Amino acid sequence: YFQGMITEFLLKKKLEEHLSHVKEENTIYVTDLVRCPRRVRYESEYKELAISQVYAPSAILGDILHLGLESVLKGNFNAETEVETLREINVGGKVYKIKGRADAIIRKSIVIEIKTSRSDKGLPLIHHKMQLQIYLWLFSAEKGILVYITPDRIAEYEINEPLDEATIVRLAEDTIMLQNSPRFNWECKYCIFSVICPAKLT
Amino acid sequence: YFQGMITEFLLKKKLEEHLSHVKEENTIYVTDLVRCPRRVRYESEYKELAISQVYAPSAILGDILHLGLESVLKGNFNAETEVETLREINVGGKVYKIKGRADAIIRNKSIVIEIKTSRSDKGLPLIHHKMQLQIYLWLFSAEKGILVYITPDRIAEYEINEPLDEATIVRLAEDTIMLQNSPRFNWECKYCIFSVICPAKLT
Amino acid sequence: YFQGMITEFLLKKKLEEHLSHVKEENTIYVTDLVRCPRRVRYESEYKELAISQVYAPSAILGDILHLGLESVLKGNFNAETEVETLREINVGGKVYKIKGRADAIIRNKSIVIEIKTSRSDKGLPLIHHKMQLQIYLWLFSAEKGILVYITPDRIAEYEINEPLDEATIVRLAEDTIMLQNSPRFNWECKYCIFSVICPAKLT
Amino acid sequence: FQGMITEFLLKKKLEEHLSHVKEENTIYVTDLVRCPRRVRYESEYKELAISQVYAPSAILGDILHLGLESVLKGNFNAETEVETLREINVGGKVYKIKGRADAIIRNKSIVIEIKTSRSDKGLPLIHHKMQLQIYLWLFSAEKGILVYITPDRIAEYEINEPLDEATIVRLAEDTIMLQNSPRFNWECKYCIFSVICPAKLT
Amino acid sequence: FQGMITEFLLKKKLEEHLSHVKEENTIYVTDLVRCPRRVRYESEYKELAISQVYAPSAILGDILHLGLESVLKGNFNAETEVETLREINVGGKVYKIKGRADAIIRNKSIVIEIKTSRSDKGLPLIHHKMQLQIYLWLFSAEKGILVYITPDRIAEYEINEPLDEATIVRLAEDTIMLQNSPRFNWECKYCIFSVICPAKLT
Amino acid sequence: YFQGMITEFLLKKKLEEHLSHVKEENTIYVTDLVRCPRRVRYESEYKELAISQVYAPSAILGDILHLGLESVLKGNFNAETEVETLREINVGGKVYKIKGRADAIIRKSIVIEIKTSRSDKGLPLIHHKMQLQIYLWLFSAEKGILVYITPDRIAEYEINEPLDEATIVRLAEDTIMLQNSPRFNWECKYCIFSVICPAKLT
Amino acid sequence: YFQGMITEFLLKKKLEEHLSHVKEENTIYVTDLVRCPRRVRYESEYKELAISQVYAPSAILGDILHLGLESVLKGNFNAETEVETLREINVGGKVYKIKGRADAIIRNKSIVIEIKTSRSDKGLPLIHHKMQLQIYLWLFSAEKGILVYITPDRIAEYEINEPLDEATIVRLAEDTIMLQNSPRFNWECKYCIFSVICPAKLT
Amino acid sequence: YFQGMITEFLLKKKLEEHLSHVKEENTIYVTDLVRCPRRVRYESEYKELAISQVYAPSAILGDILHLGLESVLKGNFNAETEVETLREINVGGKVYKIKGRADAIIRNDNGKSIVIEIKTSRSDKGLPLIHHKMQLQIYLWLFSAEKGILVYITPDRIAEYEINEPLDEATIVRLAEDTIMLQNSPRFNWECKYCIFSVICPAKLT
Amino acid sequence: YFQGMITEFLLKKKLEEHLSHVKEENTIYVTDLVRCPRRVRYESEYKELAISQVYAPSAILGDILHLGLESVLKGNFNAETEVETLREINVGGKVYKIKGRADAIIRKSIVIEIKTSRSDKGLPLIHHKMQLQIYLWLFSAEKGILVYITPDRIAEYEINEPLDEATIVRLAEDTIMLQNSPRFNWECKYCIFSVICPAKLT
Amino acid sequence: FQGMITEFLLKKKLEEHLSHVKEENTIYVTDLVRCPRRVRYESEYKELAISQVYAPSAILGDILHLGLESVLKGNFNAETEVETLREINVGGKVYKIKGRADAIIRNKSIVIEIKTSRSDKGLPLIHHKMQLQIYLWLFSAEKGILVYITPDRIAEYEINEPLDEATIVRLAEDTIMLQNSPRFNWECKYCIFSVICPAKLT
Ligand code: SF4
Ligand code: SF4
Ligand SMILES: [Mn+2]
Ligand SMILES: [Mn+2]
Ligand SMILES: [Mn+2]
Ligand SMILES: [Mn+2]
Ligand SMILES: [Mn+2]
Repeated sequence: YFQGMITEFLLKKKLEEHLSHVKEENTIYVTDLVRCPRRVRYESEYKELAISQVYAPSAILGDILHLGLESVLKGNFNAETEVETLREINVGGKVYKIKGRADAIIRKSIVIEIKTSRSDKGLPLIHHKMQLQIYLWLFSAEKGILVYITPDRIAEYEINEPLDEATIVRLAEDTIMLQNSPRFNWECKYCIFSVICPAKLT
Repeated sequence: YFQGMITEFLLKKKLEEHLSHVKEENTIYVTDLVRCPRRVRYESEYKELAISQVYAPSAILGDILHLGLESVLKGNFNAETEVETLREINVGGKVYKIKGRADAIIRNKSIVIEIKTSRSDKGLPLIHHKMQLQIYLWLFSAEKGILVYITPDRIAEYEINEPLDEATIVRLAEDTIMLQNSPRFNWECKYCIFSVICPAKLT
Repeated sequence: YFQGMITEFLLKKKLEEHLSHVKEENTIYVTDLVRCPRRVRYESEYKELAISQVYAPSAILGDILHLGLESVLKGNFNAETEVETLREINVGGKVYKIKGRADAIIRNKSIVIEIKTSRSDKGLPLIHHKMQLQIYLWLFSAEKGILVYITPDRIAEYEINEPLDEATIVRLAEDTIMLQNSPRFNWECKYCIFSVICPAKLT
Repeated sequence: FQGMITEFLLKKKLEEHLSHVKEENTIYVTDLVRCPRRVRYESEYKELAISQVYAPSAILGDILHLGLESVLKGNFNAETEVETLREINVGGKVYKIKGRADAIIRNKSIVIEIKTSRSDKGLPLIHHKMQLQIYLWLFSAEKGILVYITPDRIAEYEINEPLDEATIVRLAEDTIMLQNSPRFNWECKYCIFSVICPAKLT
Repeated sequence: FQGMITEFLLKKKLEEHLSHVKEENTIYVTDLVRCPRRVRYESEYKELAISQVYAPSAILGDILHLGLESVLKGNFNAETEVETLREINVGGKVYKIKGRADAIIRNKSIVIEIKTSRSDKGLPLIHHKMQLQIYLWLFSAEKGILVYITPDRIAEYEINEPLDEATIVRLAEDTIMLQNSPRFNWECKYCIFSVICPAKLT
Repeated sequence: YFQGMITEFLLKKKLEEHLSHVKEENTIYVTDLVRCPRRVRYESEYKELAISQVYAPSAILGDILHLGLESVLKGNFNAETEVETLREINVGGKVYKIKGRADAIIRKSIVIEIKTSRSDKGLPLIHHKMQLQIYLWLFSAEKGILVYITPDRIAEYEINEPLDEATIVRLAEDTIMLQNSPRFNWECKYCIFSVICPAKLT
Repeated sequence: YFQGMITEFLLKKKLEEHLSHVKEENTIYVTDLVRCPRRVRYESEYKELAISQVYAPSAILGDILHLGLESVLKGNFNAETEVETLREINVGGKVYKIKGRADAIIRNKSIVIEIKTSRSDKGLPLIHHKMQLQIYLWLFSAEKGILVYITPDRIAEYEINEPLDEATIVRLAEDTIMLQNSPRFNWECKYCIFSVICPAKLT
Repeated sequence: YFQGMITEFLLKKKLEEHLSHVKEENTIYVTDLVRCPRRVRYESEYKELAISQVYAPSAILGDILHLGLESVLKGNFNAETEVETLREINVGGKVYKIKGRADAIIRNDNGKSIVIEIKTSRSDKGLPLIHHKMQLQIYLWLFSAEKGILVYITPDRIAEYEINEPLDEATIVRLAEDTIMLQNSPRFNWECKYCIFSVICPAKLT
Repeated sequence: YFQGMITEFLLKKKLEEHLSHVKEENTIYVTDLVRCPRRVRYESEYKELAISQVYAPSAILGDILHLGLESVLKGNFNAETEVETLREINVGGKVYKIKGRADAIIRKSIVIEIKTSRSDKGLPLIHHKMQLQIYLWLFSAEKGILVYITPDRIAEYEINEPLDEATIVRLAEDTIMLQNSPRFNWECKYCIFSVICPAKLT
Repeated sequence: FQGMITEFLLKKKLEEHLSHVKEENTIYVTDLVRCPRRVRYESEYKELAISQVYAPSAILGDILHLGLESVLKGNFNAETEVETLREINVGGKVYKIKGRADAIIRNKSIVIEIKTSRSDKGLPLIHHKMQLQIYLWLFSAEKGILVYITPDRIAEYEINEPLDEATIVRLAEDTIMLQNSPRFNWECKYCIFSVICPAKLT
């Protein structure tokens, strides 16, 4: 192929996967709760532009790697991979659904979140920890492992404290009400919506 | 858990896999033909030091990506993966076995696929990776080859369809056996675990 | 307003003008002719990714300038703006159409006006801009063109009068068709949105 | 010699300068957020002030206002380049606070100011905000929009609170009374009067 | 407002600039050692050209000649500010090469040029020498004295060979046909026409 | 000889020396009490990786220096070299042996600890001092000497106060229960387990 | 012709002007209340060395520019130039005279003009300059003063209208006489010609 | 012990060793042949200053390493250590005794003598250094040995080189002539920087 | 001449003068009082290494200067040069004699200390000030002059307050008990015993 | 006020300098090795040249020849400050090449020249060497010693080849005609007459 046969295939499967998930009206993904609110909303308001995230090479790397590593978790830890669930909360009155997909779960029960930075500075990153903390709440699990596979180091962290629904709720209204953007100062640097976004840190 | 439940396991398996590859006396790996001769012989003389390679996180990351990208190939292109073959050559007046292991092979005619990962997409494709693949095309008598890099800055795929001819494999082999030009590439010494005892280290 | 009443509308109108470029087969636009062949092909093959060029602020800005300076050229030089034509050439065996849209043509005798913005006034006139206009001379059978730069550090105008010969246009069209000379200019890969998947990317 | 297109742009731009001739007691809204000494110098050294006509970023900004303004007319039902004025007492004397709004949309009303900047640092710039808050008073609008078209980014801000009449008076006091020059530390770097000005920041 | 002294110096400087009336067919000596495109801009965009009047290094230079010229008149018995023109033939058409010498001494005469620079680097600079050598042929003089007063050093050079009338032709030609612009590669950096000039070195 | 006749021998004797020291379950080395508790536990959980330490050239230099300076001591100060001893302590009500080996002991006894660094910066280093102070406790010796042989300086320090047994017990607790890792901020930088350790300083 | 016709003369006349003034006993000049006390004493003790100040091209440029600007001041403002005067002050129960020479004075009441020339327009107006003029306002009992700079980057005029109070002048005078706090300004030693023998040089 | 017990003893023993070796008017050490001639003569003419080189901590470090590594060599390889020997050379019809002391010798390893020279430095840059190899090659002539090993123990690297060609006698005579006639000083460019005689030497590179 | 006729003689002469300083028993020079006490002690325990100081070229230059300048002080100020004297003090129970040698003295009495340096920075240097304040006490002089001949500056300083015994005694204390080592933090950088000294500052 | 010793030294240097009147057809040897214009300037601008007297470099250099020269009279039985002249023939006229040797040793005769410098870089400097080569001719001596006393090193050089008469005359030729200024490119950087000289290098 002019792109290359393997390249063409991975890009084609990754686009179909990205197109796969239409988000319901009142559903908030776990991953959205720990990202910039404007970014989340842009993903919904500017889907055509949002599609370019499919062609991010570190994303493709990360997916192949979750696939690699998830195989071994199935076959030695008897784990469930890519496990979805919902759980409701009420926000300013309205009922919102919080939707998450865990990289792996083990059945007490263990949630496993796999990450791959290109750098091992500062591990574990607060936003990766929060995410996992929220999945603990989501799946009502007692134990969490956050495991980083980076070129400079492999490191694994036990995270066992779930986030309190009270803060989950307040992370939620911050997402719905676009209250504080960006969520972390580093987000704008890599954000594809910074070309049009008024809130962009400069 | 001291090291971690997950990483304890990956380390255990990777140590196991490393110890499982025993090399015969007159056998040269394809990967040996495109790297420093002294390094190849140190890996045979100082195996207890060579074990330290098992723990290089880039190798662990690299092994997990092969496992992922290999399962996608097996699933959607009807590829065999981790395929071994041997082939004999005469070097000097003596028979050696060249052994290789393809990351994946596809039966259309056959296509040898070599997966590569790195932190950098600089200089792609690297000459020593292309040689590796060109040698596998002779080893497997295969018609076509794909070298595909998965790196954080770029996914890049190259088509290598020309095999190295046997006389040049023989000459690569001669270097290997007789320690002729060490290192093979000037960048190697910097990452070599043997540089600390090696007189030919570039400085 | 989430994005903002005015910006919402500009991005909406620019998305639609983008999506309305139904590309007919055997048709090569002048602006494709002077860019990297693989990039043109990437644009036809990964349209979902290519749409992201819609949101380039330099393109929105450049368009607005074009509109700005275009209203003036209509009402004072009596020119036609956004003027589409096409012309057939014989490339190898096959017959291809070269299509173009001049920014402005004043008639008197014809003059083709190409307007450019840029962040920098360094190196004016740029050789790809020049080439593009020299191709528009041939395409509209004009004998005079003007390249005008509106930059923050300078306003500069250039009289470009020699059209490109058909043989050079043909030689360029080959490269587009058979993916040769990628990239055309070494600076291109730096700003190419396909650099993340292209194996020919300069590094 | 100079070039057909640009010889025209410069001619046409000189005439638009030479046409507006500021009466004795007129202050432009743009003068209230500039350096008072610079305002005064433009009045006192009009042969030198002419040199501003040929700033290439002014020509660019003017071409952009044109293109964009014609889009505001065509699709938003807006009036472009809307002149108005308002008189005020600054210590017994009557001053004309004159202003030209880039565009207005009357249905009950919205002032839009368009800006072109070489970069997107610091958006919205406070002098630009203030200028817009002056126009809301000037044109008695309840709403304004500040829109930036820069090579790095497009962004848009909703400014809804007009400046107090008193504050505008104080601004005019500082303007005629030459009180705090420059108004901002970046001004002198670009000012054509720095070669004769004693207040120049070094 | 500007201050009592500077007002006067500038009004007088301005008025001396608007006085210089350039006849159709006349090229200045100083124009022969400058960028052909630059002297043309000066007649085509006079309103912009007026900003040179406010170049502080020019004011300072003037003030210098003023101070120095009592010395020249009293003790050297020279005429200062000596205007003259001469006729050359270029392209069959015939031109007036006109010049103003800082100071002349008739005895066998010696023309003298005075320069200020912030810097004594490279003295004498080649376009100053070239200038003196055109005043030598203009005034048909046998001796020239170029003298620099810089803050780093005072320096004086004897230029006693004039340019050949033949040479002067190629340079008046350059100036009319706008051939080699800019004449010296350092000109564009300081040129007030660089903002609209397509030949600007960049 | 591929490696070299002399080097092959040194690396064979180092490796066999390193393989000879197997640790019993309730035994802590004196060197362990002044190092990172995690690193200590890595050296016993990842013995195959730990073996790479045998090939650190600075260790080989160090050992040969010890051997040389050990021989001088023996033949002119009637010292015993490489003296091992063992003393028992109570931790969490359990019995551990602290085991150590002094480079040399003289005659009233003096424990000598020899160090070689490639730099004389900051001597004596706190962790080297503690080691020695522990050997005083261990050998119930009354004097300690810490001598550094570096390429920039020879420096000798008299250290005669032992660490009390309670400090030793505290150090042993940290070691058993991985309390504070790394013990010293500079450790991670040179630790062969950094590549798999979650506590690595970054 | 060795040195040059013009410069030879300029140097000759500058030298004479230097030797033309000899300082009175119990007299302090204003120019000296604003300079380092040791330097002022050095100028009496080491007149042969002090004479090198004559050849300082900055001073030459400086004198010429005072001449030209003065010429304009006296034929258009009807200014008096180089106006000498004195006042008496008590210091140490002893009587001293402060003397000075205003560059120009102009009427309306009197305006003291001080002219300055500097290489750079940095930090205008420099505090010591301002100080000099304030002392002249007290000396001439003038109520209004103009400091005017002619630099290559900029022309800048300042109205200074407060005179220094008499106590302060006395203090400046005490320092001058008792050599108390030298240098007066930290930047002085860098240019002082006596830095080579001065114990107090800042270093 | 104000200086310290161990330090005091090493310094005392090293000054003794240095002072034990008085050099005769017609001998040339091997070590001299690969050094600056002016410096070698300075070591005879300014012996009081020369003595400061005793207190160079790299040299004390260096000698302890030789001691310790040498003791390995006497055990497992049956080497002699610090082996002194002498060989004569003609230079302008004057006869000269070239004298050297090899760090270790293996007299008979399968019908071969091996001279071993041990070296230490703080960096492994550029190994092996040409003046080290020359020194080993002169010993090879001195002992008439067939094999040479130059081994570097450095903090970055251990590295061993097999050097088997001895310098011709003519080359050694050329080295000797320069030593005697003070011909080309310094011998190597990096010398003066470390040379304790640079403070009085006119040939010092700047 | 291998070394050279003149330098040979100079070094010969310098070595002789260095060697001819027989150090009496309970004796501390003034020049030792102002330096690190360990350095003083090293100079007494390692005579052979201290001899290298004889070949410091700045000390040779130093001595040639003192000679030349001292010839002027006899000649035109009728002063005694290289004047020697001592004076007992009492240190905590014992009796030591402080001994000094002043560069020049003029008889009331003026002690002159002459100093060179390649740099005039920070003059006068406190340790030179201290040396001379001690001379005034040793010689019962009332006035002192410190004169620096340096390539950038000649500078002379009047020092008229001598140190009292209490402080001199306290300085001798340090010299005896090896306290306050080094006295000044720049000393180790130049000290030839830093190669063996444990208190070297690093 | 300036200091007792300092005053005397500067007072004496001044007198010394002021003594030396150069007669009409004379050229010092030290003038043959210098810029011709500087030698000329020292004649035509005497007042300025007196500033050379206050060079601290030179005062140090003087005090230094005094010390060393008193060793030279007293151990090598030499003549310090030996003055002589020799007539040469240039352009028909007869000139007196005077010179003063720092010292001479009379056995068969040796000229000694002492130099000071704050740097030992590049010894021996070519122009110090020429100076001694001309002195060998002047005194017709067979041997010469150039000796430097710098603070980094003492270094002695033996110079025996006396300079040619023909090229001595070619030097005087340029001294007279101002043929090549400066002689050496480093000269202008320390020249007191660079402030008024048109030859100065920049
Ligand atoms: S050097 Fe500094 S202190 Fe000494 S006189 Fe000149 S200015 Fe005053
Ligand atoms: S090193 Fe520092 S401390 Fe040790 S002696 Fe020399 S100076 Fe005193
Ligand atoms: Mn994950
Ligand atoms: Mn265009
Ligand atoms: Mn030890
Ligand atoms: Mn003035
Ligand atoms: Mn002294």
